[PDB]
Amino acid sequence: SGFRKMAFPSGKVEGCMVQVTCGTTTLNGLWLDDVVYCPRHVICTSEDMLNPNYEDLLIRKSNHNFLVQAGNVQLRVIGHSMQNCVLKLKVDTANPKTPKYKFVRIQPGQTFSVLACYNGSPSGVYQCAMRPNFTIKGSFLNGSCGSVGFNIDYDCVSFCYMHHMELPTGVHAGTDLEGNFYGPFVDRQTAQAAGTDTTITVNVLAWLYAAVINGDRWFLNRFTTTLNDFNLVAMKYNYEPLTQDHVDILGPLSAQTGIAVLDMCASLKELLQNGMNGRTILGSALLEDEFTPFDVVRQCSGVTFQ
Repeated sequence: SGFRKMAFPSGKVEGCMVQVTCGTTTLNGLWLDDVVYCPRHVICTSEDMLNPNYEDLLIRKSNHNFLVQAGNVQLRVIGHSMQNCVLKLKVDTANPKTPKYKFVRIQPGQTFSVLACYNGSPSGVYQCAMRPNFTIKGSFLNGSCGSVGFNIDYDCVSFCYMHHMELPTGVHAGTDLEGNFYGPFVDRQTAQAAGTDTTITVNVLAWLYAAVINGDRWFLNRFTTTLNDFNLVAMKYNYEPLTQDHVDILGPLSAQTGIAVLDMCASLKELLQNGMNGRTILGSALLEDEFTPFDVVRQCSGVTFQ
């Protein structure tokens, strides 16, 4: 028993991280088959970032202007193209450590593992949610761009995120592996607004279910409620509206605990209107929304990968 914020094992993605240098700009790339993927602002000087014309900046760059390094070994670049905000560098050598992989664009409120990397080398792994406002709350120092987000299913790595930037508020923005930003963000050094950071209601309920499973059920009250009455309270607390799709998704957690989804909603409502009175839930003093129902299930059934 016990319940923890848990990353996927990182081995399969470790084997894919390289360093990419163009001029005197360095960041991380992802090497899959005979293609290296990296943030296109590898071609920018600090001065360029204020108002870049990526198409014009790219014209001045040839294959040999891109230095891709995998350990002590230099990869030969035989082709380059921009796809949205990512650069694709074709190399003469397929990555021999290429795992089975997919590129997936995730939904607001889904979770993924980040392998934070510096100079093509892994520093650490942590679990993030794509926030409703399409930011993530990561740990990213200078050089961390091109670090990727992923999920694993048995032997298949689903890549969903590449890190491109920090907003003046110190949350994080980036792209899928087709180079499309999550949210309205652009790869330019101008002032950008995230929008209201709403809570992932379905994830909070999943996490309450996790607690009950782990004997932490002090917050269970005597009441029930209705979807519309719950949501009226949700909106007031910047909680995402709960829908029947979300109720459906919590079904297995409902089934296991014998606690109906709407009874848990009434517990949640009471927690919002009364706070925690200095108590904790799974060792937290606030409501956690970075666990999905799938996450909770996966943990409590001990799903494995290889």
